[PDB]
Amino acid sequence: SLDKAMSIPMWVDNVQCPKGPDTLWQCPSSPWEKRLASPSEETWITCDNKIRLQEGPTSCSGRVEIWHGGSWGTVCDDSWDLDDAQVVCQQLGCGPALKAFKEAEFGQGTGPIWLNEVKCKGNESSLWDCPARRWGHSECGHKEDAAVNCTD
Amino acid sequence: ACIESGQLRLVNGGGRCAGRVEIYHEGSWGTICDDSWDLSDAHVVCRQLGCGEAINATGSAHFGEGTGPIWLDEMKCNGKESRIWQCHSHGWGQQNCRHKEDAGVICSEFMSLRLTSEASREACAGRLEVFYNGAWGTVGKSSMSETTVGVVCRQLGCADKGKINPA
Ligand SMILES: [Ca+2]
Ligand SMILES: [Ca+2]
Ligand SMILES: [Ca+2]
Ligand SMILES: [Ca+2]
Ligand SMILES: [Ca+2]
Repeated sequence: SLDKAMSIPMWVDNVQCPKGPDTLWQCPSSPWEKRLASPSEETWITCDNKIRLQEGPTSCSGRVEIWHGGSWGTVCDDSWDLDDAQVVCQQLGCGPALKAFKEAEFGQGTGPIWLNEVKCKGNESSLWDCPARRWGHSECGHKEDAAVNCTD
Repeated sequence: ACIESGQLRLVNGGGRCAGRVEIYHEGSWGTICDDSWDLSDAHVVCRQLGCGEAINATGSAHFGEGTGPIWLDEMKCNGKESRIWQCHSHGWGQQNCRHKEDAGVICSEFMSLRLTSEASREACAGRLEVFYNGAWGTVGKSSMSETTVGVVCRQLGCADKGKINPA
């Protein structure tokens, strides 16, 4: 737990969820309480990474998969370059990309494809922040899914 | 006494020997997918046109964009076939590619011309260059009619008339 905190009451405790609630408010639990919060009882959760590399013999390398709209998606081969590949492995913390591959030679695609024509200056933080055609509507074939490798 | 079936045209190239590949089937002209395409796959098409051998193969619709429906997809060819029809194909109308990715060839007989004097690759007052088999060369000064000068200017488009410069 991060040391820096604002002393504020713990509203609820002992939250128990069924299978597949849309939101926490569907999970039954104990009644609301305004009790003072001990530092240990506060919860910090770290969701998984937004982007992940799949089907690569090395764990760090593979096809580029992005969690968008609740589902994992890939990136098309259009206008893909080495400088674009710098951003993706900057997220992972891996070393700079040694080479970029295209036309799904690395593996056949999966999931609904989200991004296309990705245009990254090379110093941008995230591909989501990068300017590119968003929210699908890319109609790229799954044989056009992209993949890269980067230094460990 | 038959006009035979199917024709092979090279469009948008500036010459008969270089152009985006278009194949005639039925009453429509269609393009070839760029996937599984290489210079070995381009030897047959350059031979059937009579131009000769291929020096490059272009993909990703760099040469141009084709509007016609794709006739053949995923061609693997030995490179010694008389016509593209003997090369292996997935099947007629098996369009899995798209107009975003298109295939073209550059044969050997395609030629181009330009004048370059200095600090400017295109300048209509300078030495003449010819382009054969991907190489740049000039023509001899000896035995050139003034009419030949005129056609040079007309081809590039500097003026209706030109005069030989000995210097
Ligand atoms: Ca492509
Ligand atoms: Ca780019
Ligand atoms: Ca392709
Ligand atoms: Ca082939
Ligand atoms: Ca295909």
